[PDB]
Amino acid sequence: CDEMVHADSKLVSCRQGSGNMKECVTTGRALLPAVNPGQEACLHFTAPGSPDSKCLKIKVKRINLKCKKSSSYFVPDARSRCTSVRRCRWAGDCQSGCPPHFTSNSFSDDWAGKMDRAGLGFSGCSDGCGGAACGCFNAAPSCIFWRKWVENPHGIIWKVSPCAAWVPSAVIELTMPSGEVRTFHPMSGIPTQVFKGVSVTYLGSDMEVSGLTDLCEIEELKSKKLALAPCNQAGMGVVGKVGEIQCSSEESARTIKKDGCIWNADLVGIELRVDDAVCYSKITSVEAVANYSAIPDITAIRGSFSVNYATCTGEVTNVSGCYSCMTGAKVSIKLHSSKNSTAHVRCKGDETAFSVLEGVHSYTVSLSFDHAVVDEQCQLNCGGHESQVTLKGNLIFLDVPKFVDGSYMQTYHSTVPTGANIPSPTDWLNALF
Amino acid sequence: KKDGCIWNADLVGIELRVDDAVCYSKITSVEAVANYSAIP
Amino acid sequence: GGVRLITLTSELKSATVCASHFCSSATSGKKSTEIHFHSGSLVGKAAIHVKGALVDGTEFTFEGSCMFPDGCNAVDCTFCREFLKNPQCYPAKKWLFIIIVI
Repeated sequence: CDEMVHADSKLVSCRQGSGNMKECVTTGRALLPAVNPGQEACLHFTAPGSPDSKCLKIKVKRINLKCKKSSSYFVPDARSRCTSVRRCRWAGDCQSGCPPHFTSNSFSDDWAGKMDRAGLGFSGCSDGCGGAACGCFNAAPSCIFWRKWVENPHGIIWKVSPCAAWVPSAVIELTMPSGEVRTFHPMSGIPTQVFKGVSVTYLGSDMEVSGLTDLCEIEELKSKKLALAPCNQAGMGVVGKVGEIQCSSEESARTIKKDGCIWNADLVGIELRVDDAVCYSKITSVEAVANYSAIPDITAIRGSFSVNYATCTGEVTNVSGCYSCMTGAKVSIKLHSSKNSTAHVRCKGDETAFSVLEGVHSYTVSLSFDHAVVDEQCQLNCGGHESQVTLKGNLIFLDVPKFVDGSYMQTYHSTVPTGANIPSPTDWLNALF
Repeated sequence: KKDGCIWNADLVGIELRVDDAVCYSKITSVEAVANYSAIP
Repeated sequence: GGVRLITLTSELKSATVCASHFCSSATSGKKSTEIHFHSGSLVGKAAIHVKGALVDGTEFTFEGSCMFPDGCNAVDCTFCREFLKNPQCYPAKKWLFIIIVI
């Protein structure tokens, strides 16, 4: 990590619970820049106590465009069905005048209490046939009542959530100084917060902005494929929008029992019949109803931490080569020591800080930098006054060492220089005259 | 402790979890939130 | 890799699943144009990248989970640079050959 800034050694709350291991607590906030993606950032810490030091690391993976979820919606597969109860006059004592009031949640005519496959289907009086041909022994119109079902035969449902905007985000991974590792969905444009471990982090700089149409996600629970819907949405449902049956219950997704799955009147269309009624659907599908497409300074806040409290070598070895490249060039370092401890900065490098955390045995480490000539003084890692030197020439966007064709071309580059100054001088003063 | 220190609703942002809830802050800091200067 | 957008690595699958899930990216800031394709068969993947590095080992599996390939590259290509070309030991016995027979 070429990018890292140490902690602040003035916020100190340490209690000496154990003599060997000092116990310390610190809080506050962090202000660090953000990298061009594809590396792992670090964060070093200090203490007024001399020996111990600790570090925290942050990984970055991707740059991508996603947005927040305002609210989630579910939509089953509505299908029209209906039943009609055929009642003759004077049987059941039919209301000669149909009462405008209806007990639509009971249906006292037919089984006042029963669970139904219906999203509260409405009922209406209808004028049926009358007479002996109708079999009602009376010329009075028949007495037919009716019910609507909104049902899903086989369950495929979608979680639906609108943003109507887009803000860039990234991928962030956490390394606890204790040793724990955590990642999440970071939303690095809007100040989203994550509350895990002990600390909290939030956005990076909004370098780039763009304009895009107000859209959403859509994807099957059985995962046919992701897609994109106009998805006009609200708590309620307007006519002709992307979701006409709004629900927030996956538990009541397949079957509809809870009233949370909401609807609107007379989406299912009725055709009257002499003996019954015929129900059709004015509802629309999930696809192509309005679809226009399918598939195409990171900083942190510090809470009350739990951060607590050697013999070494030079352990140096060879170098790799690159300069002026945004990644760098690695160097290998093969250490054995006596404590499971860390390393810290040097003088002469003038590039960045060390971020090395090792244990008690011969191990090796690799870290990437870039330079012209290799200088390396004053690495204070284990508390002892150790310094190491390596002399090497680093790779740059440099001449060709293989062909040396430039040495041939540049040698021939000099041509007719003095000749242009000799012949033109024969007509310099004369032309001026 | 005193209610004299006043606030506004839902400055601290909540994320729901299956067993618990996760709280983050939409609040801002003391510096650079809109600052355009320090000491002349 | 580097400034240019396209590389060539041969990726192979012993896979029969209906569809490959989300794979991941390479190092050096790679957002590919494809990390999923049909995966029920034995088909190779000629992946393009932006890396232009040497080690050529990075984490990239729907489920491969950080396999390590290997790479080795030369140093010769078109050179568009900024700083001075070269400082060498021409002064001792090679600067005398600078002025030649024109």
